[PDB]
Amino acid sequence: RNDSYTLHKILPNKVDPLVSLMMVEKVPDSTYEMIGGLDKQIKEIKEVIELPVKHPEL
Amino acid sequence: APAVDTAEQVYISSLALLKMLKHGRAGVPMEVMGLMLGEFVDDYTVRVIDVFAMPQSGTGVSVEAVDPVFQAKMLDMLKQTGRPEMVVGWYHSHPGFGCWLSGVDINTQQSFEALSERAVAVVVDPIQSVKGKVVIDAFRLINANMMVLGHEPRQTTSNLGHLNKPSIQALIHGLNRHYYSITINYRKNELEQKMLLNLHKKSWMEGLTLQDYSEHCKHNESVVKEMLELAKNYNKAVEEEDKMTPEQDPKRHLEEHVDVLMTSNIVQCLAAMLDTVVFKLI
Amino acid sequence: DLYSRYKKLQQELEFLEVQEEYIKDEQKNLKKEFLHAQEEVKRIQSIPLVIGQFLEAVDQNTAIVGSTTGSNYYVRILSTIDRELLKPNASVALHKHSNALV
Amino acid sequence: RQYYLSKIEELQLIVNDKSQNLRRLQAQRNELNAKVRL
Repeated sequence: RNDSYTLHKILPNKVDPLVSLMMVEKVPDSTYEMIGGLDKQIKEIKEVIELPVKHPEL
Repeated sequence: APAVDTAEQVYISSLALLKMLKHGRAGVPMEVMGLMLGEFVDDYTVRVIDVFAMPQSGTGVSVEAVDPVFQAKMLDMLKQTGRPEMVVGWYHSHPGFGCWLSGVDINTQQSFEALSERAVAVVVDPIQSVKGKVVIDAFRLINANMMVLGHEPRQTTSNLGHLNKPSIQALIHGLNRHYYSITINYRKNELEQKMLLNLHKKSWMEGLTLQDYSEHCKHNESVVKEMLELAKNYNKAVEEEDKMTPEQDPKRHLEEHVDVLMTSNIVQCLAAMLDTVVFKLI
Repeated sequence: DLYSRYKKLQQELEFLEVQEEYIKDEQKNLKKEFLHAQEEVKRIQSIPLVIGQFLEAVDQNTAIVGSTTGSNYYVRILSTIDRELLKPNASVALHKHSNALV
Repeated sequence: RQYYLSKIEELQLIVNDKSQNLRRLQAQRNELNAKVRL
């Protein structure tokens, strides 16, 4: 509070602005359909970025 | 033992408040102090008719900061002038510190209450008194023997003393522990209200003085351009409304713009016709 | 029967007329008070104001701002502030004596 | 007799109209008072 220092509300967890800005809130407009070649590269990156998160059971 | 009621009020007159505010601002960032003249009408009323400032001292705001000789000559000269009111209390400014009593303030208030049991220690904040709110509280004291034994500092007989809530900043600094906040009320008769109304009472002239015509056309063009843009926004919003079940709005801002356009145009037209009629060669 | 019903009828009409007059007068006074309150809300946006960075919104009307004075405060957002302009790390003006997101 | 009923129906109609008007005015005052309170 003002200067009595009384715990009066619980606020969400501290994340400093300089790092909270690095969240991608507005997703960019670039799709795999606009990537030529790099098919093998796309599959390899998906085997680490997508497959583990999607189905860790495997 | 008699106890001061919680319904007691400090009736500060209008010019007293004006002088207190002006002196408090004048001394910023220092702290100022002056003595308050008035009369204790009864137990439940303290009337502050007038307040006079005191010279700034290097001590600050203490009981050595009130010098005897200036106080005596000021009181005698005002009594000669036509203000033979006993000193009711003292006031000092806490610039931006809020309204409360520090240890030195409490010592000075004990010194003042030695003179008379009823004696307020109203303080004012000169910089927090921005247009609108005025930050000024009045505290008397709490006797130590009164508090230590168990009784409440003040007897309660009505809801007058509980209309306003104490602030945390005042409470931490000893409020309701060493002093109580006395409800403050401003004595303002009709005469002083009418006199102070002259501050913004424009004139008999501007009610007939036309605004600049070219400026009027420029303003009308600007507001009508904003009208066009806001109407495009409103049309787009309405086109969305049909594809919207109940689930800033251009309409509202459009309403404010139409209101300002209406009042400006109607006022200018009516004033132009009135100057045409009354301001005539005949 | 008929006459008593008729009496109650004009009594109800008179009561409704009195309520209408009262409502009209109260509407005028409420418009005046709303104008004064809007003036006060505009006046709180006066100068000077301390600049701060809007860290993160907590509620519809409160937020956490890091004032440039080197401290972080949990303050109240003014209602008239447009919300979608209130993005993280956006520079906002805070009231000098209350740090409210003005 | 018939005059009484004619006055009854006329007064009931005007009272209904004024009651709808009063409800509308009360709603307007309520929203304005809510704005002032906020």
